[PDB]
Amino acid sequence: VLFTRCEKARKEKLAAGYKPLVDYLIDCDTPTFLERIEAIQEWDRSRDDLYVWIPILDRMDGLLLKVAEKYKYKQDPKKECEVKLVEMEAHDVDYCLKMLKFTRRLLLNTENRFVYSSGDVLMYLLNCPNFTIKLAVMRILAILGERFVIAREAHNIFGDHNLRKKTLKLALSLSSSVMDEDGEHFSLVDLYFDKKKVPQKWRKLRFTHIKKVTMTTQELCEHSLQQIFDKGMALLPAESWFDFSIKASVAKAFSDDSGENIDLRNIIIETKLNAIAFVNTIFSPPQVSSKLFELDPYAFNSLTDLISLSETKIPKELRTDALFTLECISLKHVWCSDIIRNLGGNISHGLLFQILRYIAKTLREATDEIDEEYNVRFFYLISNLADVKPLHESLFAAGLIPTLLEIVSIRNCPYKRTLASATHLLETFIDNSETTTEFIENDGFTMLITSVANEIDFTLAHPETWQPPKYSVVYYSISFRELAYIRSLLKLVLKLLSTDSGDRIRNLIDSPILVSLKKILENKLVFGLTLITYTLDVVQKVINSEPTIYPVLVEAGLIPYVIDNFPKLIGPSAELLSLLPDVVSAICLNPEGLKQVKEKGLINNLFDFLLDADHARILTGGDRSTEYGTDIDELARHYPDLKANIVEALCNVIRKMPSTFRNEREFLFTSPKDQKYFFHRKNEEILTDKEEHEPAYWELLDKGTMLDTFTSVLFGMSLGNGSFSQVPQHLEARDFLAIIFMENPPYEYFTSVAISNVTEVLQYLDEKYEDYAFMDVMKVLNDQLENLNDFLNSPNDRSFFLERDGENSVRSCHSKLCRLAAILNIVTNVYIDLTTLSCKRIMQIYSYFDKRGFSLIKNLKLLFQKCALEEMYIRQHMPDSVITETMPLPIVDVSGDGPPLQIYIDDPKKGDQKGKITSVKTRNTLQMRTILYTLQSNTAILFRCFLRLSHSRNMDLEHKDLTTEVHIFENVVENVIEMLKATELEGHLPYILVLLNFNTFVFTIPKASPNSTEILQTIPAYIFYQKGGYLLYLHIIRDLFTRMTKILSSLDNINYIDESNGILTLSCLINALTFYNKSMQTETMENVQSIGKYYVSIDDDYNIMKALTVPIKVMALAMILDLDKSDSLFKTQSRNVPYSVFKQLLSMLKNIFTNVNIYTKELYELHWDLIFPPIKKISLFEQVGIPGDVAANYLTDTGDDLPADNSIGLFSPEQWEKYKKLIGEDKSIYYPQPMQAQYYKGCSSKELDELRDTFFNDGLPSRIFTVLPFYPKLVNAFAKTLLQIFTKYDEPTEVFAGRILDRILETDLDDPATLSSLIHLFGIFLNEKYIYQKASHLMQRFIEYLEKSLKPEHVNTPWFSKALYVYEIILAKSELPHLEELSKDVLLRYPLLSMAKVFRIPDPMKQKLFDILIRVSDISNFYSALATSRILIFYSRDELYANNIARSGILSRLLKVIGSFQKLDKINFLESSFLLLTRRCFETTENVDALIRAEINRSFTARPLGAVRELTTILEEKAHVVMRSPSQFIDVLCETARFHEFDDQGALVDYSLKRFLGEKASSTEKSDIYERTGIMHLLLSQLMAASEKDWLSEPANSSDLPENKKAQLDPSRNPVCAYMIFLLKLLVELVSSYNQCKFEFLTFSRRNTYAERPRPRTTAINFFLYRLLDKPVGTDHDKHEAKRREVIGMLARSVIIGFLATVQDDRTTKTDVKLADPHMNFIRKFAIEAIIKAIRNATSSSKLLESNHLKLDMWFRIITSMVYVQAPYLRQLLDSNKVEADQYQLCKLVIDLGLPSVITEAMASIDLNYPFSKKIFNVAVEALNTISSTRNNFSDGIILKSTVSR
Repeated sequence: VLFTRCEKARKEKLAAGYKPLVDYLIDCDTPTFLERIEAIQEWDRSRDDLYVWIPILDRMDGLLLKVAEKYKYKQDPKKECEVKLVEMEAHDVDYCLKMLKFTRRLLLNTENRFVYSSGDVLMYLLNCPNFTIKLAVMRILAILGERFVIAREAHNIFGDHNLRKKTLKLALSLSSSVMDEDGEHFSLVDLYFDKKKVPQKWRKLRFTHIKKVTMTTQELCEHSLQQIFDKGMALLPAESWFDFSIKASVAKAFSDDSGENIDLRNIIIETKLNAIAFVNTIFSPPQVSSKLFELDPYAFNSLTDLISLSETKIPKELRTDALFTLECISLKHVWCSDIIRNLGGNISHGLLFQILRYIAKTLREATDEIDEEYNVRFFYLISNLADVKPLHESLFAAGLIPTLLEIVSIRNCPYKRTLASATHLLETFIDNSETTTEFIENDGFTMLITSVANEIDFTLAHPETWQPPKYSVVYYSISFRELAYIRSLLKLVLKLLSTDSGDRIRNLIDSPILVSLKKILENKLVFGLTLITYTLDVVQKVINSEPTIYPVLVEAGLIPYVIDNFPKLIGPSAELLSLLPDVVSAICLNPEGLKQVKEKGLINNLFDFLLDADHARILTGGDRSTEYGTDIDELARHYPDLKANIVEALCNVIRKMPSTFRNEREFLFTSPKDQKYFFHRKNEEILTDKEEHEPAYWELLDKGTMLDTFTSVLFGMSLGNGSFSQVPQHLEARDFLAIIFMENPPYEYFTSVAISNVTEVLQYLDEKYEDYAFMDVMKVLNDQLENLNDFLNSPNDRSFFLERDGENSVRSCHSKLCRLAAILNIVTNVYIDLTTLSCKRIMQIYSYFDKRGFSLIKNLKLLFQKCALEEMYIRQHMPDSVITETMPLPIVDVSGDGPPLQIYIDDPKKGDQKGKITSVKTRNTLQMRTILYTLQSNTAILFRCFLRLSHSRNMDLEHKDLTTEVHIFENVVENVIEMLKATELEGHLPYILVLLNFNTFVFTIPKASPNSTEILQTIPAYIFYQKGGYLLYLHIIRDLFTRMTKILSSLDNINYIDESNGILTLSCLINALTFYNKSMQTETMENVQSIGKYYVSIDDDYNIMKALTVPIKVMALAMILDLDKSDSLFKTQSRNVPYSVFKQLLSMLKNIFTNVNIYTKELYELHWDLIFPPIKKISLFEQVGIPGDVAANYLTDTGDDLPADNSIGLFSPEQWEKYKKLIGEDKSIYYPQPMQAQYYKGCSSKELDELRDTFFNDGLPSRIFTVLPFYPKLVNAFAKTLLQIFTKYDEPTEVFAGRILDRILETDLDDPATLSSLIHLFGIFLNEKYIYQKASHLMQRFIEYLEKSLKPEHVNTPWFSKALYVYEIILAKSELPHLEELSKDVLLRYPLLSMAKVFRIPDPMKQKLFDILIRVSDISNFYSALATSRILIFYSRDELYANNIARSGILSRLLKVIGSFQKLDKINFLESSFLLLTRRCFETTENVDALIRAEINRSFTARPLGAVRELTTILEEKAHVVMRSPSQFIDVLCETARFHEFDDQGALVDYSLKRFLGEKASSTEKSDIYERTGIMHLLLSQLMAASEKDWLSEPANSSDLPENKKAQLDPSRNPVCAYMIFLLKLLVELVSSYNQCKFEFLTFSRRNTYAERPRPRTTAINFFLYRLLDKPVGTDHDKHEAKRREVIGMLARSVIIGFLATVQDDRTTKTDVKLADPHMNFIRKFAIEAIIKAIRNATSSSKLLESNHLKLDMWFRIITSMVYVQAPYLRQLLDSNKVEADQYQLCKLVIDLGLPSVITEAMASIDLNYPFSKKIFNVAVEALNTISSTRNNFSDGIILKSTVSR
């Protein structure tokens, strides 16, 4: 719970209210408590919350907590012993029943019972044989569950089985209405009716569980409770005893037929009633009726008939016991209508109002026959039963109101309670205007005034009694119950006030109180209080009901006086203080009330409580407050003139508001162990406690508390202005901002909660006038700082605060310090930012620059310096046993101001670990210590924000910034860096390192937006250039890498903060790395322009950033050489640099080359006043005396120069005296003078190039290679600077690679799994190809070993997984599109030379390891397989190489590896490669070589323009066919495109291919038949096993939509089908491409068979014609498989249709092809007929007819695609020429068959009584249309790829 200070504070305030009372209980013994248990009953007055009694609640708990263990009743809802039911001791039962019933009454007399501080024995004591304990607990528990649902459903015991199921079964413990052998039922109407048949067989019980038991008759007469359960568990399983006990109690009641039988009957009845109430609370008719109303629905009318006070006979025990249960169930709508109709809800006579009028009379007599409890209970029940409005009118038709008004006349009776309940029910039912005119005309609108007068007089009839609440505050003095009944009266009257008000107000303009209402005006203690709140409610309603009567009743004299006493009665009433404008504001304009308001000047009277936290708490500190802060603006609309009052009527008080504050408690406290604020050692004692670091007092204090609601209303009103339109004009905020310092403004300003309502309101001036102080605020702010600059100016050594502990030092200033810091952070956050943009604040800021400039920053430097040095210092004095939990800064809410991650204790993952123990040193300080860094570094982020501005701000601004802003930055950079300028390395380490971290963080424009780089301000960079501390760092780094030696677990992959001196070593260092990297990156930074451009009187002309890039780099090169002088790690070992840091170097190494194109002409200077145009000359002109204008005349006349002369026109000789004094003999030095490349001369390549050569002269770029092995693996990416050094050469690394080739066997397995790595980089030397052209000898000088490497079982080379690729480099060269390196020895005027020397990979070499190639098969890795495949595909070159690679077994490896896959990820690349493979793997010479050769006059010809298709425009565009088979391609080219336009004379000038060919059976019936090798016979069987292994399953997918985003979208999800799709695609593709693949399937069978002309083993073909494609399934079990089958219906069509193709190549013309070969022509028809039978199979067995359906469904689609030679995935590979005889020799072919009309009988073969049989043939009709239509002329992810596409 968000127990914000206010909430819990109110909770304690409750204690003061009644803790003094409960002291009675808290301060008494248990026996005394025991005596009081039943001596309390219920309040004489209203209910109360039990929070303050939470202690007494737990007292009762303990009193009755262990008693569960007293008889073991402490039960586990996991141990099935049920804590054996043994009788609880009567007095101990009473000890419990006392508190139970006392707890029962407490609940029933308490309100807001959600505290739950007296539980813990919940399921436990109820486990007792006696119903006394068991039923008392059952009742109180039903009530508890009701309150719990009343809380919309505090223990979470719902997991219990024992009690939960006990109650669930008690819902039908035995039965609701029951039935007996006699016609009677034991009807519910038999509450106490022993006047019916009473079966005696129920002396026993029988309980199966199949474990059946008995308690036979008269056996359950001596065995009682304990013995019953003993023999039960003897007969029963110990776990289950519930129904045994239920029926045993039933029998024990039965055991006799005496009062015990009736008594125990009532007891079990009430148990069941509590169970039913709770069940309906938790269960619903879906469950309730599901349990009973299939058992005994004799409930509704029964209950309607059971009980009635008219039936004043029922022993009220069960009557009431049901009542509340009955009531609870009746609350439901389902049951409401039930008993409503049972009563006959339109009677006025039945029990509906029979009892109503009976009780009405009972009230008139008041003969103590009035059970106030029962009375009020049904009152409120019917209040609840007002639920059903239609039945509300039904009752309105049941003589509703007048039947009720019989009671309204019953007064002067003692039953104020039931009288109050009657008023409440009356208020409840009132909904109708027809009910109004009923009541009004019933004469009910006379008993109103009747009771009015009666009780108004009665008020003074009993001043003697007047016994208000005793133990609670009583504003009034009259007896409680009376004026509570009156509260009900007033509520009813008010709610009636609004409706039908005009006529009735006229009726009772003088109700018997109207003129005597003044009774109430002053009868505060006589007529009660907060009833006057309800009089105000009347007034407001009147102020809206009939304001016209206001002046009329102003004449009554009551209204005018109210204004007279109005100032006095203004007080703490939220309602009033919420409804005040509703009552007052509007009347300000009503003439009568207008004058009445104007008199006395009521505005000031309104506020009065202005300085009263009571009222602030009253108004909720919000909402109502804020709401009111918006509402009371209504009078402002009425009377803006009063605003001056509402302005000053308060400012008299507001302006005093700062003056209000009083001194308050301490904030710092010394340790009650040594009286010290801070721990002085790592091993220091803990001032242990479970307190909270922050003492919450201010907000709790009236000033904070009041100001809460204050700001609430402030933000309500000031919103849109108001008095604030004049308060700034009246009051000055800064003058008023003493509220910002207050008196003791504590540490807990972090509790600055009203800020929004504070700052947001303040923004209105930010909207109106920041300049309404702003710089003034900050000036007085500084003033304060200087005032605080007392122990701010403290020792620079360490924490004197630690030393001075036990003293008032900070205590004195403490609160002010945090006050100030946090308030300023807030000010900055809200206002001070680059977002302001307003020129006015810009100029005011400039005015500040003028008056002080920057000196504040010095105080800031000192403060920050002292800031955490202490904690840093104390940290060593600070118990890490305490830091580990305390960890001041590493605490919740610490998220901003770029935390320069600090030295934490545990993993930062866990962070805050408070709450266990506290310490005064921790407590008062942790609240502070955490704060400090937050207070700071938000300073620094803003400081950096003070840099760019106009560069990006550039709204209306001025020149002032020209000199000052530069002056400011100078007054900034060194000013704070001085803090660290001196700090050396260590001891300073912990503090200064982090300081440096954030320092590097700053100096960078806070620019990331698109995650970009902070833009690394140019200005401060140059202001540090003049500082040159870069070079200081270049010195330090010497220590730093050497500081490795002073340093573990790992190098690169360790994080978090426990302890790492190594981390300490480079912690700060890391930033300098990135800094320097981007330090060279002006491209990543802005681009300032040149000082030479700015200043013409200079030598160093240069763009600032561009020049400064270099000199840092020349010094960096010097440093590089220095470090390498020792070799550092440059050619050394120990892999010290972290892999991460090593990689980092590369960036830090890339920059090495990074260079500005133009030569850099040295770096010059910095000056704030020597700005262009020089202000210095004019400055000295008026320093001698010449005014600016006359002084300017010179520079504007000359510019960028200095006169240094006397007796000029503007510099007249009388200026000689004031110039000679100014003459310093250095006037020429009044301009910047060049800076230098420290330790060097040229801030340019002047030395960097020479030293680069020196590396090359010194061969360093190779010494690195020696140190690569440690972290070289991915550095390949950084082989590009390398590339530039090689462009310059100056050293050969091709020589290095050759030496490695020599060394490449010195690899000597090179740490297997590191062989391939370092050698991958080595081959990456090759990837630096250029020279790769040559070295063929060296290249061969290694390929010789490559041959010798052999590894015939490369499985022995897992590192060869991708040394596959490192070879693949040698592969790419291998043939280098072989072309036999032939010299064309022809007429050419172009080189076309051998750029790369390859020695064309002598063929004998290839076959050798190619034998190994096939002789290695399995090695490792999925992508190694990808490679291997792709290599062999690029290969399979000679096409006899391809032949041999066929039947290579490794094919089988591929098959039963991949197809055996269960779940793979990205085989897609292999799948593309394998499409191309199959194009190559089945590279049928004729069907590829002769294929192209037929396509040649169509490849080059390709239907030319009619024919140029220039060589490079065609030949280089023949790449597809070129690589189809470069060998067979050239062969096909051997006869191609003779080509013309050759320059006659043995000269060639042309490339437009045109004229002639290159110079211009083989197959057989089995050509594409015997090529079949029986692969399918088991290939497709294992393929199906891969596929038919439930290719329909839902994958283990979520996707955020497991089967709707990816099932009807991408059915491939199921991994099983993820490759079945591939199977289909590839198989159909290879079919289409080559005839044999089409023939490859015909003989498939589960077994294996091979016959002449492969005699069709019908298994294959028939199955294809059958389920093979259909794969029928029950239904759309999964959208994955469902959409799968859907797309398959889309696909199988195209699949088979393409199967019907011929070659899908050169002969695609098919212009007049009207036959196939002898073994193909019938293949066209072939197995079809089984489908004709399949069609006929459907025709028979109408369910078989229904079975086929989908086949038929497809059949129409199938037949349409067939005849029309069309499909969804068709013609994307085909030609319209293909369908020239295909369509013909299909349509006319079937015409030859004459088959179609036969299937028409298939329709004739059905009945028209199927839902889709009508629908089914519609598609057929087209198929029917297909019949002659075609021959009538006779007599997305879809992949479609052509052949050349392959």
